[PDB]
Amino acid sequence: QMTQSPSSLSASVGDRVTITCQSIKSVYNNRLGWYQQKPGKAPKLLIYETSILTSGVPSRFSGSGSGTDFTLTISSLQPEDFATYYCAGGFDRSGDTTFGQGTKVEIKRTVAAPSVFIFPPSDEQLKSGTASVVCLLNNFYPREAKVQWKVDNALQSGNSQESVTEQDSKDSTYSLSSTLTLSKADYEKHKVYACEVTHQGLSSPVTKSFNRG
Amino acid sequence: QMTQSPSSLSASVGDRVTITCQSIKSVYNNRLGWYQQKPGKAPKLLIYETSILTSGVPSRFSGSGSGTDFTLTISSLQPEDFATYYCAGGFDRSGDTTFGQGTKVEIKRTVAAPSVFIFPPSDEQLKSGTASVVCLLNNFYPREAKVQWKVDNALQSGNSQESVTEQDSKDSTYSLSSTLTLSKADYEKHKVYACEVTHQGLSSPVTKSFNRG
Amino acid sequence: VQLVESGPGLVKPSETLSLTCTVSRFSLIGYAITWIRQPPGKGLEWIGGISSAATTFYSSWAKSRVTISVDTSKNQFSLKLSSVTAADTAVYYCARDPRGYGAALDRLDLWGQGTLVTVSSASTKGPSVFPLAPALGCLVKDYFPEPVTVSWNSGALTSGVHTFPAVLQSSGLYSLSSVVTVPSSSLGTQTYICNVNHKPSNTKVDKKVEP
Amino acid sequence: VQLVESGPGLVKPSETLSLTCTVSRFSLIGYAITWIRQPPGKGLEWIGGISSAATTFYSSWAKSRVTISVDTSKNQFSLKLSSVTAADTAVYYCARDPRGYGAALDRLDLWGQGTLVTVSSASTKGPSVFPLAPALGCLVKDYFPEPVTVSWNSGALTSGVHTFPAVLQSSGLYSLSSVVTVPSSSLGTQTYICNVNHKPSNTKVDKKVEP
Amino acid sequence: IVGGQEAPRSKWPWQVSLRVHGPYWMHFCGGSLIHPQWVLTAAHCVGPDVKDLAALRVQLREQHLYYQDQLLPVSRIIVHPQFYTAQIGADIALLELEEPVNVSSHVHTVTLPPASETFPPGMPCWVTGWGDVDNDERLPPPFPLKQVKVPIMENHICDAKYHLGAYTGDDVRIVRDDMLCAGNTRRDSCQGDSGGPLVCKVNGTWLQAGVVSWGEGCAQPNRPGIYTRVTYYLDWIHHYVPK
Amino acid sequence: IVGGQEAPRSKWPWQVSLRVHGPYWMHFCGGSLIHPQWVLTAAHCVGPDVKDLAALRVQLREQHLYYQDQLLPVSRIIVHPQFYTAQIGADIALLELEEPVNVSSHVHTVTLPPASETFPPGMPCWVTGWGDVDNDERLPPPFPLKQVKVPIMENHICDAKYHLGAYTGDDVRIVRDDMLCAGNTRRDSCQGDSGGPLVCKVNGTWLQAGVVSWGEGCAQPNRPGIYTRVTYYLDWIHHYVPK
Amino acid sequence: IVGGQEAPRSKWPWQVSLRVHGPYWMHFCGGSLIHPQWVLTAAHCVGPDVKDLAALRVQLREQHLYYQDQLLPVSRIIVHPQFYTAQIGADIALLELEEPVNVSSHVHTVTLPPASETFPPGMPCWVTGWGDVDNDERLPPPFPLKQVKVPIMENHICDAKYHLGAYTGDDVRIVRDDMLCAGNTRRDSCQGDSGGPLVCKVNGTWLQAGVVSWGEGCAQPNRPGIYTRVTYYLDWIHHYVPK
Amino acid sequence: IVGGQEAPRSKWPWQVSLRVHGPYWMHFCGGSLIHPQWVLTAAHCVGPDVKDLAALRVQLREQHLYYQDQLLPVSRIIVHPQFYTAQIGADIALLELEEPVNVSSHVHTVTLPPASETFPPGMPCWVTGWGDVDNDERLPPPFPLKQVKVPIMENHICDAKYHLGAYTGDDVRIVRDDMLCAGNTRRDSCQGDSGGPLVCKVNGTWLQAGVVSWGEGCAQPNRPGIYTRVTYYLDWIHHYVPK
Repeated sequence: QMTQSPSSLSASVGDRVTITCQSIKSVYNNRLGWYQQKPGKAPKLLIYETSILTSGVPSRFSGSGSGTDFTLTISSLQPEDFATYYCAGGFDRSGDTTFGQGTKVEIKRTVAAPSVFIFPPSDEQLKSGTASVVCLLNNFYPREAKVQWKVDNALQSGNSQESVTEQDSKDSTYSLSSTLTLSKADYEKHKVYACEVTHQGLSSPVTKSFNRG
Repeated sequence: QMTQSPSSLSASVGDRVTITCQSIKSVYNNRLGWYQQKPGKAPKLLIYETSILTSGVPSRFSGSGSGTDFTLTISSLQPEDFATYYCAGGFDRSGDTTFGQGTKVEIKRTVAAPSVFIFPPSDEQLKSGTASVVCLLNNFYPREAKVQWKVDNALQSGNSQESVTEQDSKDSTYSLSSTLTLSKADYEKHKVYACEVTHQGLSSPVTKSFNRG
Repeated sequence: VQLVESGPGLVKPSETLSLTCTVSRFSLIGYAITWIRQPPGKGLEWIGGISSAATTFYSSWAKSRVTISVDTSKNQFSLKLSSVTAADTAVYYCARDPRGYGAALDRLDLWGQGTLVTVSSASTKGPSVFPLAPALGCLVKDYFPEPVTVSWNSGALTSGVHTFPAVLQSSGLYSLSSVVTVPSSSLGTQTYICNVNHKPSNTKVDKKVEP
Repeated sequence: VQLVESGPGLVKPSETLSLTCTVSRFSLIGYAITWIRQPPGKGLEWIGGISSAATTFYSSWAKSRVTISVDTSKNQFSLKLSSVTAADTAVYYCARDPRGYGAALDRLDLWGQGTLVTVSSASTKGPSVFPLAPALGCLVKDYFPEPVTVSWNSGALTSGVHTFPAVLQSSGLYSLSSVVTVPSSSLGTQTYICNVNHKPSNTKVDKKVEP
Repeated sequence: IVGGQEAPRSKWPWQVSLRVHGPYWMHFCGGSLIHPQWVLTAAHCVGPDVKDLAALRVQLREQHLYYQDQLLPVSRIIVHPQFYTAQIGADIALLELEEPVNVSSHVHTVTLPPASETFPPGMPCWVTGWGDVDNDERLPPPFPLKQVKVPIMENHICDAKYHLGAYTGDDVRIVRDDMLCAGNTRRDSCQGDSGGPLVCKVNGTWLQAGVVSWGEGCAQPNRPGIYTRVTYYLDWIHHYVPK
Repeated sequence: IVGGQEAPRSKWPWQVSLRVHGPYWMHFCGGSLIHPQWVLTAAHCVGPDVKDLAALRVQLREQHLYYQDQLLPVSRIIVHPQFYTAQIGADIALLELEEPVNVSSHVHTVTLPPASETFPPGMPCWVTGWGDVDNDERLPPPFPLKQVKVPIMENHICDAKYHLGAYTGDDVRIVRDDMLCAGNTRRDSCQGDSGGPLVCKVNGTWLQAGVVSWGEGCAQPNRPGIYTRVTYYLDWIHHYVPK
Repeated sequence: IVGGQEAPRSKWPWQVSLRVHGPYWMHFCGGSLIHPQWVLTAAHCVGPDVKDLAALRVQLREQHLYYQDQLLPVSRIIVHPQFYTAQIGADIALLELEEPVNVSSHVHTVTLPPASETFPPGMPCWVTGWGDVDNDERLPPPFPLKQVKVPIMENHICDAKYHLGAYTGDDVRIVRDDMLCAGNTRRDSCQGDSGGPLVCKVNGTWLQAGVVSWGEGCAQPNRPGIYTRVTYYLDWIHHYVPK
Repeated sequence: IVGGQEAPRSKWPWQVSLRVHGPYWMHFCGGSLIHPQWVLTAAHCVGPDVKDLAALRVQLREQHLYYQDQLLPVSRIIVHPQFYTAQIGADIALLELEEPVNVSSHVHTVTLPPASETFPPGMPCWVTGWGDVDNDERLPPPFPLKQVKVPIMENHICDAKYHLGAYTGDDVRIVRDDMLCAGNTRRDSCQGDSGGPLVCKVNGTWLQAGVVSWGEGCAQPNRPGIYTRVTYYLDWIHHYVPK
């Protein structure tokens, strides 16, 4: 068994971070390594045998440990470096070897105002008999938000789901997708449709709406 | 002698551009080539012997010509591709060989509002007896602008110079530096200082000012 | 030189999953292979491995259910897991240890891309698709299992594209949206084609977007 | 493997400019060298060259004033221009033709970085420097000749830096500004050091910026 | 191996080949399995500089190289601390295998001699390996394990032999007391047999007297091969390989 | 063989290796057993100058070179009278074995195509051999028989391909009508596969379309391998091999 | 050059060496300066595939390679359109130098023979070059220009000679009419002399009869060297080199 | 010599090349003329086994190898009695020339340092030779004498450097007190410079501090070249070379 700490952190560009990894008993002959996992991708090996830097890795990364406790340190974070990180080690040959839980690293940066768009249910949905209006936030920060949905100005609650992109690696801002579930029988009833973001990056609500259909 | 045409152009990202190069007489055995010059840097060779693509060049570039007239074509412009371009060719061995005048290529993009800053004359200028207030525009587009300078709200004209950075290669926007010439004897007279950008990317003037000194 | 996984991606409870891992471009001789698991959102997890000496090793929990095997005649490594259950639904990876230890995790230098394996009572069902009308977008709906993929204009539009995590609708089917942000001047000038395919239902569909 | 130019960078009218070009890392044997000129803002211009066979060639206009020469004992090529005038003020480049033609321009594959040469009656004078107080910046003034250089915190701050074209003050001396854009949270956390040097007056200066 | 036959299939079970990564797992040095988890070999095959264990594998007693390469992985390397070059001394090393091997009908460990053994001349001793057969003649592509019976020569007699035709003063001991000499102008190790075992059949029992260390070429006149005298290092080996 | 796998043991029974005397019976050229007493191969492997038959032996379809050798002796060599260099043409030869071989579970003859066959492009054809894998990369020591599936390219298209990047006028036919082109930048014969058979699976039956003759290197762009078009020489072969 | 002396410094002024880029401007092929701006040489040195002129330089008659290099650049290559391989024919090429050379006390052009010349056997002819001296023996590091006087052999006699010890039917002409034979088991060109001139002293005037083209090794019995018969190609050369 | 320039013609007059018989008098080792009749060089170039003096010649300071050879004959070889291998020590030797040489405008002896010299780090020292330029890169055929300025590193600092990345215990001295370390990852001797002099410009006077002895390759990280510390052996040299 292993414990990795902290379970998550956030830090700015340029900042210097360190990660800890501990065990109830010593590793074997230095057999410990560190992996970086980008979202949606296979993990990448960064460090092996406690401290050997892998080729094709910037010397931002470093690590060391006294057989029982170990550190991974990043000298100066970059927008590239958004990832989960894991220590892994071997306590034996054939025996106990395992990963830790991993640490999720998030870039702290300035607020950024969401760019907002909205979409009606298009033709074939309107032909399908289902209705799903779509409302979109782009490049917002931080991950905090809420959407209000307003149709004929009547408040909508439940009946909706949201999906949040992971952190970007070129600007470090998010996109959020928000959508209603509705029937064709229940859409052509009501005729004015609106979505309205609430965000810490704004001084006020910002509505976007459509009522031509 | 050679003529290169057009002398300049501007085009958007993605757009497909072509450049012409002509001569009063034929080149020799295909001896013509094309160079890209980034600002402030040595030129880079792109094409030689009419059409051979240099290694380490993206296949955006292409060119061909019937011994007397020649074309360079870029399939789809990128923010990288801001540069001047020249054809060069040899009409002889030992004899006439020359460059053309070159073509200056500018990225057409959206407007962007200038981020604005201002600086007083700092201590050692105030100690030097000279005065130079500095006003700054960043990431503005297009290169059109004017600055108004206002000191004790009195209009300033002449007595100032401006310097414009070349086009960026990561966002394709400009920075502009604006500064007065003034004496210490003529500064500590007047006490309220302002600079005020005029820009097509704004609905209005935007003043920034300082009067603590 | 890289690994590729292969397998069904959908199975039913109490069945046995088979997975294969194939060394794309060089002989496996001398290399160990390990099988790694990732339940959704949870951290990684080790199943087992086989040494260069063909000695198999298995996690504590895996021994009762897992078999690992190799076939040099095919340049392949093979995993079988019997009596799968929903809790076994995960991404699976095969990865190489260059030292050839059959049971070590400190130096997994080279990884396959991994695959979703979904444990479900349901059938397959190919997606429906809809445009999102002018930025532009495209929407894919009522699809199962999770690993759909999408790209724009035969994937030539690599840039400005965003795509979201799927969400499980109460209908038991996933849906997804894809979006492109661009100035409206482009609306007169480029095609904006939503190329989609779905291997688990052998399905490929397309729709151009318009206002 | 790359060229380096070297020379004074400042001379006075009717003097003769000497420039040298040095093949940094390999024997010159087999390669031609050409000398290229760029008056400010104007397009490029060819002076002449020397073939791998040591045959010299010169432009139409250069013949009356130019000499090109080579010294294998130093792995060097040398240019001299006599009776310079203000209109000769330019960046100069040496560049290599891999075919070794002494007088062709279609394949100049490898270039030196080039140098300013300024033709002036004035003396040198090192710069003055001032901070620009919180973004942050730094200003360099009353300096001559043009090719000053600047970088931030020993040049470790590669990023967010802008620097401007110089302008000729009526005082006959150039001035320049350098600027860095950053969130104010950094004001408590990093040094912001304006490292400057000026080779033509052997001058190096520094100033940290503060509000 | 200069001279000698192909080895009978059964006869030498402890012989180990060391393989290095490359275009293929090329054999480069010999060794002997002295314990189910430990291989003994010559230091100059793997030291003095540190080698990445990734590049190393061990292969057991196949009959022919490469026909059956069930390559074992190596877990640790140990070199005698005082090694640096074979002509100095201490050319001895241990490899710890990752996985212990079943002792089996075709795989059994050699026995290390007790420390009081001297191996006087005339004993019946053999050396076995896959190294070159003459001086540039690579072993032919069937790659059979060759063997040969050598004579043993006593050290001080051997030291005189090396001084013939050399400028070195005879005051300067060339063959140190931790070394041993064997072989003949007809019969020797050669390149690539380095690290192979030297064995002698005392009381019908095979004892590994030594390890192929170094020599001034193969089969050259008045140039016996030099072997590391294993008995000199027992106290060091049993610091790592319990019995 | 560039690309392709190891060959499944059963799959290619007619493949023959030619061995030359030396430090060992080194493989140097391929061939195919077309009749219980005749081997077909490329002329440039054994001509144009006369070779002493003492220096030549034939090896049948082993799986790995050398591990199982049983070298057959060669009774006579026949080279097409008009051969002189592969680029000219007629790069084809026959060897008459001293002893006929029993047709057997692992040894069966390939079938020669009937003369009216043309082998249009797209047919499923393979080439098999032990030659180098790239451009200087000797086949690794386990020496497995490799195989690869190639495309067939039509002659006049192939002739244009060879003219790219060459000074030769396109009036000058390079690929003569008795030749055939195959392969790809991913997939080709290489050095030491010369004389190997080219086979195509018409109606489930393996026909030997051609013989590995020559090419401007291995896998090079716009350089298909050139093969001797066997159908061009049937009248000559049946002058020696009765059926 | 097999046999023969070093060349007296004055004696051979038109000799040219071709240099290829690499770790140094390595000599690889000979040539002869036939006009102040044109070099004549063997096609197989530079074709049939197109070479980047960047990789090529010409060196005039130094005494010793590399001690005095003043590498001239090459402006254009021309290969006879019908070349493809030396054994076919047309192994002839022209290089146009970028800069014309001053004819000078140590540099003068060779003279091409008039078309009615046949060069019957027995004429006094020499060949000159820096190629190997035997069969793998690189020219020693002082790299002197060697020369040798050869005999000339008449074609049909030469064609018979090549047929000895070969399978090729004697109906098949090996030595084509545009070729010429010379040399002896004591005296021949060798590797790296290719493209060198063959000259004969008719009426005290040196005529270049031929160009070193190809042969089955150096100095081998019944294997004269084959030379391109320059008189066969005059109409083609004067299409490019005015006089 | 890794890095550094060609040597200006005048600058290094005492440099000597040793030539061995073969296909030509090949250069194989360097040396320095310390007295009009004695050459100093590294022992491992000529020992430890006795060489027939027939096979050896000395060449004085030419600018380029071979273009000007006037091979002097060697009358006697002397090797330090305690030499055997460079890593042990005493890698030093003397050659007595048959004929004394006139001291001359281009030929003058180097000066040996007085015994109290230590050569602390930072002194301006150079090494000169014709050895390879990288790791397999033979010196190019114009064979100019190359030179380079090296740093000097103090012994115990150097000994630590060698222990990095090696198994040897740091108790075991690798660099013995009669040795000296110099060079850099940019700047070192290499193969074939062995026996060349190391010189330092104390008080404007060139003193030969050392002799190129051995190293773990050329320019490798943390591997300075090792040089024989000449001051350690003065009492031995003046037993043979009177002044």
